[PDB]
Amino acid sequence: PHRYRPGTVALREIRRYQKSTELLIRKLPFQRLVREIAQDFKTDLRFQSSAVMALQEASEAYLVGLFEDTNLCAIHAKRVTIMPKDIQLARRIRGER
Amino acid sequence: HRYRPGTVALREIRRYQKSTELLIRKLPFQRLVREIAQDFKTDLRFQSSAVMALQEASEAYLVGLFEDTNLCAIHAKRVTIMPKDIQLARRIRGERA
Amino acid sequence: RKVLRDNIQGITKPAIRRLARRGGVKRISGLIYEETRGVLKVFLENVIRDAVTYTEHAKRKTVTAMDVVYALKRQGRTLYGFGG
Amino acid sequence: RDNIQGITKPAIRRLARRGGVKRISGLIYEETRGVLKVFLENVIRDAVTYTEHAKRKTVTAMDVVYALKRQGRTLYGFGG
Amino acid sequence: HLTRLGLEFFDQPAVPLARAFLGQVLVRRLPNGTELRGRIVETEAYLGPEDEAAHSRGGRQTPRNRGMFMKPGTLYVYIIYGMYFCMNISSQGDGACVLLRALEPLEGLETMRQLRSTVLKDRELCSGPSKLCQALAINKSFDQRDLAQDEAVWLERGPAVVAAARVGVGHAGEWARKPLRFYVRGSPWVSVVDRVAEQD
Amino acid sequence: RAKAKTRSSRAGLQFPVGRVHRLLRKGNYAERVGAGAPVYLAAVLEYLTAEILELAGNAARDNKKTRIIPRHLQLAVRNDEELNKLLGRVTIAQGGVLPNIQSVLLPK
Amino acid sequence: TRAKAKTRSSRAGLQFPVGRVHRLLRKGNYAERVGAGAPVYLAAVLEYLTAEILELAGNAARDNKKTRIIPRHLQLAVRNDEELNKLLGRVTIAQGGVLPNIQSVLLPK
Amino acid sequence: ESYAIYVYKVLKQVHPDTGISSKAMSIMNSFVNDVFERIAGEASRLAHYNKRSTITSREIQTAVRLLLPGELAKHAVSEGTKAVTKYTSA
Amino acid sequence: KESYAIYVYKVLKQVHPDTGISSKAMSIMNSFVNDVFERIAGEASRLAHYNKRSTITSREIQTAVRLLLPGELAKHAVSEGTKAVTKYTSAK
DNA sequence: TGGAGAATCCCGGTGCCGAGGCCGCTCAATTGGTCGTAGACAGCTCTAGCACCGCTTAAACGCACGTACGCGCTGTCCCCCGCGTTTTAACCGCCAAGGGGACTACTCCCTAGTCTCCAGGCACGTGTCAGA
DNA sequence: TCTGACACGTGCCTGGAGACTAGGGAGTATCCCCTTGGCGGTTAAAACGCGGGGGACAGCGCGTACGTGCGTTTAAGCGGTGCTAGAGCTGTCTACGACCAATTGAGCGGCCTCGGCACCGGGATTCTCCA
Repeated sequence: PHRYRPGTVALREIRRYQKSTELLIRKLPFQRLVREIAQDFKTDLRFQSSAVMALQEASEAYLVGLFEDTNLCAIHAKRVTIMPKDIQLARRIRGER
Repeated sequence: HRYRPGTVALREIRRYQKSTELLIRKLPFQRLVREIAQDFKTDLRFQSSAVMALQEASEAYLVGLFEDTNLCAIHAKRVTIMPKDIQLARRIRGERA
Repeated sequence: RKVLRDNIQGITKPAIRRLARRGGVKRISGLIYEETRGVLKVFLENVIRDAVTYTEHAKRKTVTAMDVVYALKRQGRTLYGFGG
Repeated sequence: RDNIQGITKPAIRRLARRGGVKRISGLIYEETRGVLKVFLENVIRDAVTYTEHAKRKTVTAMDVVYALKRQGRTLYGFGG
Repeated sequence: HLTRLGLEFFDQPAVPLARAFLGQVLVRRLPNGTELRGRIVETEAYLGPEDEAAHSRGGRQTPRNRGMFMKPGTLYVYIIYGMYFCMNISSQGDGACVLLRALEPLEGLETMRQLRSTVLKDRELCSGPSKLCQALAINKSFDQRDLAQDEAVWLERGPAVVAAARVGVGHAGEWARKPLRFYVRGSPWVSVVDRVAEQD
Repeated sequence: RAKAKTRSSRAGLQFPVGRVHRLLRKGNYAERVGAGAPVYLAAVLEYLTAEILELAGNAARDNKKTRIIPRHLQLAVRNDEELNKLLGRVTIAQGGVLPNIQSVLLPK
Repeated sequence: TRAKAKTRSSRAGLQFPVGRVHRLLRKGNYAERVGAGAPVYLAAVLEYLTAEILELAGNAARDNKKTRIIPRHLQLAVRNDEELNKLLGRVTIAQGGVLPNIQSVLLPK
Repeated sequence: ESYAIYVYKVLKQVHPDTGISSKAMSIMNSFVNDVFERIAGEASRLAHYNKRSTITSREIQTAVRLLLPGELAKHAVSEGTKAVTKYTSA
Repeated sequence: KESYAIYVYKVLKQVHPDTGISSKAMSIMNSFVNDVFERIAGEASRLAHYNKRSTITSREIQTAVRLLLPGELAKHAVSEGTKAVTKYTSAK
């Protein structure tokens, strides 16, 4: 049949998901994660829809920026594959612990 | 005799991480500060404490940048720092577009 | 009502792949996903803790959008579009 | 004129030794001089703005401290 | 006419005016010329100074609560929670008063349904003190008039009684647990019910 | 009296001078607020709004869209150097990112 | 006629000037009104933070066998504690120095 | 209270055939509020440094030079001084 | 010029009695006290402006301490502030 | 190098949902006047910043040697991409319950304002003890 | 073993504390929209398996570029003198901004309408890989 070489569909996904404006994580699992994180701080807590939407937008933008820095750390080490040490280096240089 | 290449560097690392003295000479840094400030406003007086504060800030910034540069150089399986390490460490913190 | 446990697995592996595709990543290792889940959990704890603090200062039970916006502007991550 | 060459190669080597650097390239020094020039340009420009707001011809340590505080580089020990 | 009550009935203490003000039809005359014929089902009693939940606790003589201490049976509308109102009426002596809580109508429900709106079932049309204030076109201007004069609202004589605990005052103090809310047994139109206090 | 002229009308501005004066007075910034400060700040705000909106309109025209969506504002901010420097710690909601694929990832 | 002038820091059991914190809060354009317990609370928080810094700095000075707190001791005190390093991450201490840290790949085998 | 009609007026002054969406207007409202908060806080801090209890056009002018980058600062100073000169002469 | 030097003397002699201090160390501690004071006061001002309150009270300072200070530091600072406020309001 | 097949772009039609204009009103901006007071402006002091010379000596610079390290090439084998099938639960719609928040009078305590006064805190002389 | 920077004691001064009042800011006082929980069909998407290919990674040679050492230069650094811009404070006076009363008009909520754009479908045009 037909089969694409490894990396063509990845570049197509890069173009497709950099052209779009959507939120990439599914809404209900992120909402449930927000509930289970907030239940460790104060019980019987309610959330508006816009608060969960704001948390999702901020977290997705933070993860996209972290993945850009992670990709540049991978390119610096003569690699095209991102690894946990890349994320650790990016967070260490940014000052996050 | 002749020492091995690297042990005098380690001795310098050990002896320059204990002292709190200022590593750039005072008069060249003062001349650099006046040369930079000549572009902004003409005939500026400078307090001595202003030049000392600028020297402390510049030395701290360069030492933190060299720490991030060393992390980038170690990340790429090296011990010799290169300008691409400086450029990566400044781009991750946001100092370079 | 009940207790919620192990909801970090809802941040699926294709979701992390799609967020890395937007970040320009061509090839992703298999150990990336757990680190990304931990990073997201740390970030969400740091933002939701400040949002809960802003909510408890106002003596309310509901977390508004402005509480999250103030909790993000607290951390130098100002968000435009949810009021301000 | 010049005055960036006064930040000499042993000074940059000493700063790298304080940072923990074991071996340094020969192209590090010009890049470090450029980065130091950019940082000093930003802080000195903000300090001159604070000085010329106060109608003074003298840059004080207060102006440098406030210029550093604006960039997120808060410096204790000089009256901040 | 003969179907109007006088001032002789209102010379009662706090708890009998809580008890003997049941089954009397509260009829309000709004200026369209129509009647309501609404009979109340439950009341509440505030003793005044010794009652910790009353508005006149410890000899309070605020100028808002001024239509109480000149004669028994003086009507008193008081504003609550911004827009809402409540129906207090004084008893014999200073401080003692009874509050109107809930009523059921036999006719005129269409006019009260129309006037209720600024989802509209008969069970929740006037099940509440602010609900009956908003269903009777009662404003803050009714404080200056009594119960038994001229052409405004009055009461009509009609043809078991269960005492429930206080709900909405909090679990604090000493006078917040006395049974003073008397309501009719078996009625499904009661706003605040007590399934454990019905067995005496 | 005379005809009531808005301070924005005599300052040649569309942004409100009076609202900026009220927000400076009620913002607990200083004990006193001068007369020229709301005029000056309304001019600065109008200039920055015009600079973002011009590039956002150009980005909407390049996408064959009459209306301005958040993506056009993101492309306006992150393509200008000075606006991206001013808004470097700002996330625009429903804005996405710039299309940027690295050279070493593209095939040869 | 007037009673004994008892300071507010003695009423609060504190050592920082509650009156100076109140005056600095009133003139700092933070709010139109400033409550009574806010300078007491803020002076207590500042005194606790000063006490923690001086504990760790005196411990660092005693470890270096000298009886005087120098800025190197304050830098060691701040950076050797995780929470004080988190609070003072964007802070440069003058005459402060750095921690002795050599990575494992730089040390000889 | 929002800056919606003023942003729409500026948009029709700049791009007369281009509209806007509700989310974009919310973002522009947030941008105007953020820049206002930045410049007003900088001017308050500048007045607190120089022992002044007033905020004048000079305070906002040096606050704009502190906050905005180069060409943005120069042009924002240009229309700010133009607006102050037009306000004082009319 | 007013400063916090004698109070740093008092705290240091309370907790490290046979230990002196330098002048640059006092400048650093004075700048540290000023920085933390400005941080907590600005956070309390923001908390008052968000809730449409014109008064800064002990609750806003407590919430500012919870927002700014890290975990165990925040818990102990809230404990010390609550102890000081209860001792101040108890004694008249 | 040509050609098959998948993906992507272009064009035409449809419908809906929200931007955009109109209108009444009401709340906040404008106008006019008054009243203190912050700050502009001139002046004087004297502080500290700049300009310059000598010297001595630690640091910087140029050069030689060489060995450690960056870097290009090579082999391998592990891990991840691409794709197909199967299974899970996310998304949508509807509905009911119940706590939680809008919401505005009221009324009371608390905090600004002001006078007085006095003691804590700041500037300055003294010896004195830790660190080079 | 010296010496200079910090601890200690004294005098004045100014701002913080006691005390009283005014008024305004904040706490408190049922009901209805908002959020949450559940049911249920639908299907979009996650999950698992498997082949294979290509990239991470270890090994190796080599060639050169920094490290280190040493002689020579050079200008930082310290001391000292001299001088004048300019910070810093004070006094005076007046322009300017807070504050308030009356007026009025522009912005905001409510309402209604039609066009921009998302979507669907078919066909033309890249575009990627393999014999």
